[PDB]
Amino acid sequence: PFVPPSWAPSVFVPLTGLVLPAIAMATLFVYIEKEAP
Amino acid sequence: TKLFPKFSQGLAQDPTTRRIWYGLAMAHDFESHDGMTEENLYQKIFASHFGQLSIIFLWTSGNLFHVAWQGNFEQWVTDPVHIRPIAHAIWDPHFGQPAVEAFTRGGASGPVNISTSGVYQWWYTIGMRTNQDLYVGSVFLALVSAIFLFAGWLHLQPNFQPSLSWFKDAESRLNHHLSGLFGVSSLAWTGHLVHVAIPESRGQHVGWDNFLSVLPHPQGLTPFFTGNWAAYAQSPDTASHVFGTAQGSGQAILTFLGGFHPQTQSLWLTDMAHHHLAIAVIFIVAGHMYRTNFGIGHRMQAILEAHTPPSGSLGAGHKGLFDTVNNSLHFQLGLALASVGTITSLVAQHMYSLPPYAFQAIDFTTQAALYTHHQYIAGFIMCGAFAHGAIFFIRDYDPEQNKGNVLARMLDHKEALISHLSWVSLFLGFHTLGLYVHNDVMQAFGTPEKQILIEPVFAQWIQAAHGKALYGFDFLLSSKTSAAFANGQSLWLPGWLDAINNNQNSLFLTIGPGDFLVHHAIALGLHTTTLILVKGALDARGSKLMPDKKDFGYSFPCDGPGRGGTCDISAYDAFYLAVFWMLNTIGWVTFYWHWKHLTLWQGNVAQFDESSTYLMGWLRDYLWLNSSQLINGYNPFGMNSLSVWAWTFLFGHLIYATGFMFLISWRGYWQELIETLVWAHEKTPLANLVYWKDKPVALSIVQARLVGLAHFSVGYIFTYAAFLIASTSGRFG
Amino acid sequence: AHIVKIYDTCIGCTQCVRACPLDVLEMVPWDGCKASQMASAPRTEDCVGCKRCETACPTDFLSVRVYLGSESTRSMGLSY
Amino acid sequence: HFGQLGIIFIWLSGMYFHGARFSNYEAWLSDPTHIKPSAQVVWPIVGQEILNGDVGGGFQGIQITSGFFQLWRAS
Amino acid sequence: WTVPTLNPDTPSPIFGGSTGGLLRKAQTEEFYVITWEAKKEQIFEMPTGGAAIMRQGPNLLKFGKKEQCLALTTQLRNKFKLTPCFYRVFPDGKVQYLHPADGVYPEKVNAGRVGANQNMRRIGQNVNPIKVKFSGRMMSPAEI
Amino acid sequence: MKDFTTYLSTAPVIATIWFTFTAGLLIEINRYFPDPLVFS
Amino acid sequence: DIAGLTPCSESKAYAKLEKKELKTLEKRLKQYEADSAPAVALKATMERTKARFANYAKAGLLCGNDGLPHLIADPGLALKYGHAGEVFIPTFGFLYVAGYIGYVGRQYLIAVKGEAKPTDKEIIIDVPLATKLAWQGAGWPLAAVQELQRGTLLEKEENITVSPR
Amino acid sequence: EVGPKRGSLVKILRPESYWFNQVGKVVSVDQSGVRYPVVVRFENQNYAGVTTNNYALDEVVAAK
Ligand code: CLA
Ligand code: CLA
Ligand code: CLA
Ligand code: CLA
Ligand code: CLA
Ligand SMILES: CC1=C(/C=C/C(C)=C/C=C/C(C)=C/C=C/C=C(C)/C=C/C=C(C)/C=C/C2=C(C)CCCC2(C)C)C(C)(C)CCC1
Ligand code: SF4
Ligand code: SF4
Repeated sequence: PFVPPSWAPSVFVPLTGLVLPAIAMATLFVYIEKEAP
Repeated sequence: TKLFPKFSQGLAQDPTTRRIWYGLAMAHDFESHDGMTEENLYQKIFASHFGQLSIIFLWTSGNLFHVAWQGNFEQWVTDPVHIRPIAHAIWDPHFGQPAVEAFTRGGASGPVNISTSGVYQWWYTIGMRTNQDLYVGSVFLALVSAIFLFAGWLHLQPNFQPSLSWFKDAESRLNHHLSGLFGVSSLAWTGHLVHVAIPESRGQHVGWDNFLSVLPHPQGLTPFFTGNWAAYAQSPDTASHVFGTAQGSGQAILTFLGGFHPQTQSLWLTDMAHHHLAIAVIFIVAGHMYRTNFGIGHRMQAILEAHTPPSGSLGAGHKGLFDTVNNSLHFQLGLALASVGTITSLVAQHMYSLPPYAFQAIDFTTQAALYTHHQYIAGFIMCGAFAHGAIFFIRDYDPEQNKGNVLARMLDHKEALISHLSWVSLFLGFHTLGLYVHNDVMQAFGTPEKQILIEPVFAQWIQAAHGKALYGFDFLLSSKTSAAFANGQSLWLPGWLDAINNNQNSLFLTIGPGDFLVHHAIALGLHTTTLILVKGALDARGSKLMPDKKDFGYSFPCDGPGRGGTCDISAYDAFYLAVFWMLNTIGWVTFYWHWKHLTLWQGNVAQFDESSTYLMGWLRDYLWLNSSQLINGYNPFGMNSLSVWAWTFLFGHLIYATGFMFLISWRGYWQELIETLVWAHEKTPLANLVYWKDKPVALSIVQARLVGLAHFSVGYIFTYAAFLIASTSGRFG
Repeated sequence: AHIVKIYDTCIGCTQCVRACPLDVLEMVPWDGCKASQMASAPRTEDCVGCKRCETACPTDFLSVRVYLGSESTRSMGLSY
Repeated sequence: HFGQLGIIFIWLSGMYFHGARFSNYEAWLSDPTHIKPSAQVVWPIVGQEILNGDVGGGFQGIQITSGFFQLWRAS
Repeated sequence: WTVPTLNPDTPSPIFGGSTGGLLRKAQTEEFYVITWEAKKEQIFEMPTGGAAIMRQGPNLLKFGKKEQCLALTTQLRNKFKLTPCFYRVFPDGKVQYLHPADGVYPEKVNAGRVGANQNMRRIGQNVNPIKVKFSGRMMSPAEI
Repeated sequence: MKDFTTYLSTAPVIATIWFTFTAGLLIEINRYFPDPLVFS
Repeated sequence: DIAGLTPCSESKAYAKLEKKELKTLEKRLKQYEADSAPAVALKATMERTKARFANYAKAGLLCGNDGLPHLIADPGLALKYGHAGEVFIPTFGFLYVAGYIGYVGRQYLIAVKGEAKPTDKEIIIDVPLATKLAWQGAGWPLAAVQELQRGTLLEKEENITVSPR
Repeated sequence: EVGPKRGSLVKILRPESYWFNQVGKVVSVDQSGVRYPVVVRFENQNYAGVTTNNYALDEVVAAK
């Protein structure tokens, strides 16, 4: 029941190494630059 | 103005890039935030601790999950001697085919990393036998991580926020943590060993499905309630027992054999069961010492107030210290890091010489990594212990409320303390370096018999007191007629003496002149590092060169070029300089541990005995000799499984060298260089259409010291980690 | 903006005012010293934190003190 | 500048003198390809005489890399 | 003495120009103008680099930050014995005058000035940092 | 001559003579008593 | 013997070490003439090597498994078994010289503090005074102790500057 | 008539002074009621190179 599929690394490695960092950097860059009301 | 950081208006109004760097670096200094109150300070810290706890249990869950999913635990348990554990799988699209083949090993489906953390031996010892055992543990700890995270949220809510006085109830917290956190946890761990771990070591499966119908001992609790507690120590595992099987096994659940299991070369499980039962009773008892709502016990303030020597030798004594400790978090954190930092060293010292996990000794790479791992962490924690002691003096120390007590009197004779630490450091350095250089000159001129080799008689005399008969002192446990030898001759000496006199294990290794010199170098490291840290704390509040240093804080750049120059004058800078000496000290310790063990593991201890008395031997026979396989991980002909450590080895040298740039060249040079870059961008067509929102500036004076120290430390760690693992694993693994 | 404070040990030598490269300090009448004048810091918003004033003060310990504080375009000495 | 020139002459004089009195130059001229140039000799104290290596020509001394033997031959 | 009014049409020294001059800051935040009278044409050193010739009579220069204006003022006073004065000019057109704030250079004591940031105590009589803790912001004992 | 002897009394000149003497004594002792390791 | 060590005179490894060093010297010898300058120097070295190994054995040192002398530092073990000359006796030899140097320097420093310009007496040494103090330092342990008992060795706590605390 | 005599030696008691617990020579004592009338000179300079400083009446005591 626990064993993940044999293709899990193919999806999660690019996802956590290329995709989430891109969204995280965009989120952080916008946040720090945001001006107070 | 900018939103980030929300906790400091001074930073948010800064138009330069310093706002970004400083916002990150002051996030967790809650005392410096805008609008902070004492009560809000404690509630934030309480919430932060729940977050740390959740990360720890999630990190542990990830290790359990990946070993079960991608490791070879079930195969390793069958033949732990001749199988390398697997940490996790590799999916790197940058790999070439030779790399994919090189890292395929251990019968795995594809490329994998070999584990060095020893979790296999630990988990196997405590009763884990199958991948499903690890899967259930992983889900359980992921759930525990979630619960702590929820509790962190819960106790921030309006009706669940503890008051300020709740965090300052010292007597009640000590009673619970000693009896419940320590005592009951150790009692519960005894339950696991008696019910699960020990039976699994004797070939009997015990799980949640059948543990209520399995008797840990043939006589169930009759000896316990009748006082005949000796019945639990009868028929222990014999010397022929094969771990994990019922052949040669016994029945006892509590013993004091005192030695090593002959097959696994690790501590007996029945001794570790009786160990944890013993301290649990002591800790539960010790947790009934302090006052609470029931009218009995001590109040810690009364104890401190009493202990004033009648002769006035310690002045006011310990009067006023309860408020000094109970009101300052930096004082409490300094005591916590100092205590935990020392215990981390103790863990490293005792785990390599009294290996508690089955088949841990034969895994040389694991033993090397575990000792180095915890000694470097202990070193960092000790530096932090003194840093927060220095922060206490600046921020929390109140001279009026500590008038004449022990703490105040430490500042009275701080010059005497620092002067004597200075003398000891100079004495050890002069004579330790001098003897090494003398021995080097003798070796260079071809007269090895002219060198100064001092026998460690004092340390060899201690080993005699413990039963090591090699030196012929015939002292205490080394003499068969002493009362000490006789009394323990029926409980643990037969096992202890057998192990200490076995020269193939690391229990009280034989020492000689080579160990004399290295130990005195270690003392130099401890004393000098203490000197730097102690000066940084005692001089934190002021000095002749800066009488009012307290008014500037713990960390400031300098007081300018006046009065001769004041670079690195803050207490923050004393810690910064002390980190270098800490790395140097722990480096000497870990080189000494590693080289003395490599020669033992190869059987040629004579190399260390002969080559360790001069510094060319270390450079030649340890660093240069053992780098041969590391730097051949990849070469113009191909690569092998060590190419990752070869790559990481150079990776460390690069980060280390990059740190020199931030430490040698200082800000003024770089700020003027950045000003031409600002000019160039504005005048460049097609690029001045784009523009920045934060004005570029050079790193600050203080920032570059931290950034330089971070690169220095990281390169330090990664270089030796790659060499330590590669030299040990390739040689034997 | 940095913080600059003048303490009552000032002897009115005027050296701090001459040293300052941003005209942050000035001398004002006083009755607490022989010179009958004291240093003043009316324009600290222009202070950059060089501490040339502290280098120039003869009194021991200093009578003028600079505490580096919040940064800005003026205090960071930027021309861009 | 005269002081700097005077110092160089002492230094140059020492190099020529040590070639005359503490060198194997004459032996080197006969067998240049097998004899190692040497123009410094150490005293036998505290066991430092091991630095007087076997350089050829029945001579013991420190091998020099300053190229003075080649310069002298050319002149 | 009355506050001088800046004359934007004042002639400027004979200077070829350099790359060390004003940047985009002058167009968005502020810049500084220094003016003085010259007895005779003479060569002086620009704080931005290079040499310029001052015309006889009024002269005017524009600089990127205050320290540059007061650096030129020191040169003109010490060597050429002149009496320059400079302003702060904002992009909206407002002009702020300073140095000399009251017409007399700050080194010379003048009646009418009000002491600022003066503590009637010594450095050694400040309170301990613990007594100014949790005051809403990082505060030194000297501030209170 | 008074000034010249004053020059010889300067710190660098004294140290050179003193250490030249001190070194010479140690060198000469080891020339006549080579390889001392134990008082004996 | 002590700590498992054995006398170097009875040590097999110690004897073998001497042969190795002499063999190395002999190998270089046979490439020279009988009485040439290099040969004489090599023979002199061999004589010192033989003398050195005889002296250390005659001194009754202890050799380890490495076959190299080891020194005994505990005063009780040294005096018990006649190893006082390794560390114990040289300990009091050094302290006498170290105290001599330090005491002489302290006497000179006190002497010039009374002069009008002490600083000029430190860069420019008063050689006549220094030689006078150099000879009187031979009795420093006696003079040092008497100062301690009379209470003039240490300054008063009230006459020493210290930082704020 | 106020303060120690000119040329006499006094011991400094200002903890923040470079010459705390040290002896200096009194140069002059102001009689105008200023905050720090006593002027003291020292034979050893402080970190800034100064050898003179002003002290209040209660910050200086006679040698011993
Ligand atoms: C975990 C992080 C990570 C991952 C998963 C990758 C993955 C990859 N890198 Mg690496 N790389 C990384 C980090 C990473 N890199 C970092 C940190 C650096 C800097 C040190 C580099 C520097 C680097 C270089 C310099 C190069 C690579 C290249 C590659 C490729 C090698 C395999 C190949 O033959 O691709 C072949 C690739 C393809 C057949 C195409 C794959 C898909 C493309 C790239 C994107 C498609 C997008 C799609 C059409 C639209 C958007 C979809 C999206 C919204 C879901 C592969 C795509 C090589 C390459 O080919 O890059 C292009 C290459 O030259 N990387
Ligand atoms: C029985 C009741 C009880 C219990 C179980 C706890 C438990 C805890 N409290 Mg405490 N607490 C209590 C009552 C209790 N408290 C009461 C009554 C009060 C009010 C007065 C408080 C007030 C309080 C505060 C204010 C805080 C805590 C915190 C904590 C946590 C400390 C961190 C931790 O996990 O250390 C675990 C420590 C150990 C298991 C022992 C460590 C020392 C041993 C000797 C190390 C070596 C052991 C062994 C060899 C290691 C094996 C390792 C393995 C890999 C093989 C912990 C969960 C802190 C926290 O984190 O809160 C979230 C915190 O901030 N408590
Ligand atoms: C449990 C222990 C503990 C706790 C609760 C704290 C808490 C605190 N410490 Mg203390 N400290 C500790 C341990 C602890 N410390 C230790 C072990 C040390 C010794 C190393 C120190 C040394 C220390 C100093 C010197 C200072 C503090 C300060 C602080 C305060 C601010 C922290 C901050 O803003 O960080 C912000 C965090 C950062 C800027 C980044 C931290 C990470 C560093 C730079 C290393 C990063 C390495 C990186 C991950 C490697 C990447 C590798 C690559 C290959 C990928 C805060 C109250 C500061 C303070 O204000 O005190 C009053 C302060 O001056 N601490
Ligand atoms: C190999 C590098 C090295 C060395 C040898 C030293 C040596 C020393 N450091 Mg330093 N240090 C280093 C690196 C080093 N440090 C680094 C990288 C840092 C980080 C910035 C520091 C930061 C630091 C601090 C913060 C402190 C020290 C201190 C010390 C002293 C410790 C006590 C001691 O050993 O006394 C014995 C002395 C020595 C071993 C020094 C070398 C002596 C030589 C061999 C004498 C040769 C004389 C001979 C006649 C030849 C002269 C020739 C010449 C005339 C041409 C000592 C002077 C502490 C100190 O000063 O304590 C009093 C101290 O507080 N160090
Ligand atoms: C630096 C500390 C130190 C240490 C760890 C030792 C260690 C040792 N000494 Mg040594 N000793 C030292 C300093 C030290 N000594 C000093 C400074 C002196 C005075 C100069 C002596 C004088 C001395 C004598 C006279 C004797 C020893 C002996 C011993 C051994 C056993 C007794 C002992 O001292 O127990 C541990 C040490 C201490 C607690 C420190 C104080 C030790 C005192 C001074 C001597 C105790 C002697 C003891 C009563 C002898 C009883 C008979 C014995 C066979 C059991 C042991 C190897 C004995 C020996 O040779 O045994 C084989 C012996 O007879 N020592
Ligand atoms: C500066 C400061 C600080 C800090 C501090 C520190 C950081 C410290 C540390 C410290 C340390 C880190 C210490 C340690 C110690 C230890 C000890 C003291 C030990 C002991 C031991 C013993 C006593 C033992 C004994 C024995 C033996 C040897 C054998 C057998 C068994 C027995 C047990 C008998 C604080 C926070 C307070 C605050 C204020 C300031
Ligand atoms: S602060 Fe110092 S330099 Fe300025 S007037 Fe006062 S005494 Fe003179
Ligand atoms: S720190 Fe610099 S700018 Fe500020 S008052 Fe002092 S001299 Fe003037």
